[PDB]
Amino acid sequence: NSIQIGGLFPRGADQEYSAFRVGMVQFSTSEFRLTPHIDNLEVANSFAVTNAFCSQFSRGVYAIFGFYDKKSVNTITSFCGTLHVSFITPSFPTDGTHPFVIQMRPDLKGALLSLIEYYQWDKFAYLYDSDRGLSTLQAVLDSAAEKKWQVTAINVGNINNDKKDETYRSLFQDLELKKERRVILDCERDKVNDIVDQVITIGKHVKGYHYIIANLGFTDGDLLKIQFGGAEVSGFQIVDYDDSLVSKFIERWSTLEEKEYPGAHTATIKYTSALTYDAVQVMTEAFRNLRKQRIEISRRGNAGDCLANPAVPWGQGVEIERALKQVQVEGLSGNIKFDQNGKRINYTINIMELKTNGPRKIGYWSEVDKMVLTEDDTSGLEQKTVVVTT
Amino acid sequence: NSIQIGGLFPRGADQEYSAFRVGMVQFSTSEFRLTPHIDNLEVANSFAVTNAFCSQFSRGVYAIFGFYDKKSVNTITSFCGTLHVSFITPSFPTDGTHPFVIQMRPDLKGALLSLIEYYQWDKFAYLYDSDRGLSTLQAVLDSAAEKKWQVTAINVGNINNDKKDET
Repeated sequence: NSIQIGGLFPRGADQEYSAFRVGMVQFSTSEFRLTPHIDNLEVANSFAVTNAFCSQFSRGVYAIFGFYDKKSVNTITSFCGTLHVSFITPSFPTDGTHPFVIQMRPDLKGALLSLIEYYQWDKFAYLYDSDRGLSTLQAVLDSAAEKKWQVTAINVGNINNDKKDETYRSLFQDLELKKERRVILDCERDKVNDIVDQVITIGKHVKGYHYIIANLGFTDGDLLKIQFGGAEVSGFQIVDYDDSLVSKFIERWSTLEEKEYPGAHTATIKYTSALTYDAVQVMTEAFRNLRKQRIEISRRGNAGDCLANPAVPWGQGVEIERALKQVQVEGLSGNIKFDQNGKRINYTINIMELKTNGPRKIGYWSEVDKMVLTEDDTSGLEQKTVVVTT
Repeated sequence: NSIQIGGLFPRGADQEYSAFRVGMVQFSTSEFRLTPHIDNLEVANSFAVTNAFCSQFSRGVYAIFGFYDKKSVNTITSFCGTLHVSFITPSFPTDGTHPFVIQMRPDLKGALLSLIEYYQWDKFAYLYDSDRGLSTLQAVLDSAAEKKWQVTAINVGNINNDKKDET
């Protein structure tokens, strides 16, 4: 049975869409083959979002995949929470527990506040992009009064792209008015690598400085350019390349055509592309279970206009939302378990540190099974020569 | 000439709507009398906003008055910035300089940061509601590193109304 699904994709993020098409190849079963309505449109303009939304709402699709802006999130949480259509995303999670919102990105503030407690920091700069919301900023400031932290938080998303060369030299000198050796960046991998090149411009990546990157794409940045710079860089990576299940994907991912699938032939991969491929695994296993539960949802465009006043939706999507939240499958991000609100649970975030040989895992964080350093390399039992400083 | 205008009003804010009707009495000229399309709807649900918006967009009104949530602001700035219809509000001002957005509330962070410099504070708590955006929080924190201020900022909008006595 051909299943019409949503196909929202921002323009230029086609590597994720390439990873979406791999999931359409990998997870196409003989029982059903999903029908994407692919719309390569802008994500910041909610007018552009809603017109692509209501057209796919006129299609009567059963699950919509896409990204969202912090502008377009209050559009999607309003419509999908009302029009009873489940939405799947790898974007940054919503604060409000909105129904019909499934989201592939695990929360990072629990690992992040645990990481500062590991490094035992007391005063540190916090550069953040405003574009992914300010919840992690709200996360660190509530612990800042609690753990007595003098956080120096400065937004960096306000800088226009035309003169983002002089402003950083003004910015880091203002950081050197207080001489911060402890910087937590929070940006997209473009705006990460922009500010990284600004650190290399001012040269303050020597030993003594410390840098924490606050996205899942620790491997997605330019690791080599400050691999040997001197400062200590520690971050979070969800895409554990050490796993054979991940490696056999990369054995298939890197051998793809780069011209047909842009961004595929590289051995690395964005975590957003990884969560896009994992989302197809969840969406297939859902309709593999709906075909087993035999809840027939055969809709034409009875949904139609989204301007129906009032629009009363077909309530079988509620159980579709439930059976999506009943999915517990493994993936590239480990185990994928959901709550009743669409947030991910029973996951594991791998703490990575940039070393001389490259990135390096020191341990892992999970939600209640919290940050455990992992070590072995000798398996203990040695003499342990006690370093006596004097 | 009867001029059709927008009539968005959140429910329970009818004292403002009462003050709107006083202006409809006070400022009705003999040249023209404005035609409100009054919609007493929820402001947090952008689906409820857009349906009242597109109905008044189906009216072809020339200027829309209302309030907005921090949820519904990215709806109005998207549509009115594209559909070329000017919007008038007393709500908290938008960060982005969006066209077709007229807003009656003057900015307060310039007076507020000047007030702290008057009282000459160095460390102070900052309790804030998240509902009007976080721009004033961004305003004080950019001056906090600048003027060496140890601001203790704690959101208070996260507390539910059922147990807002123990928290």
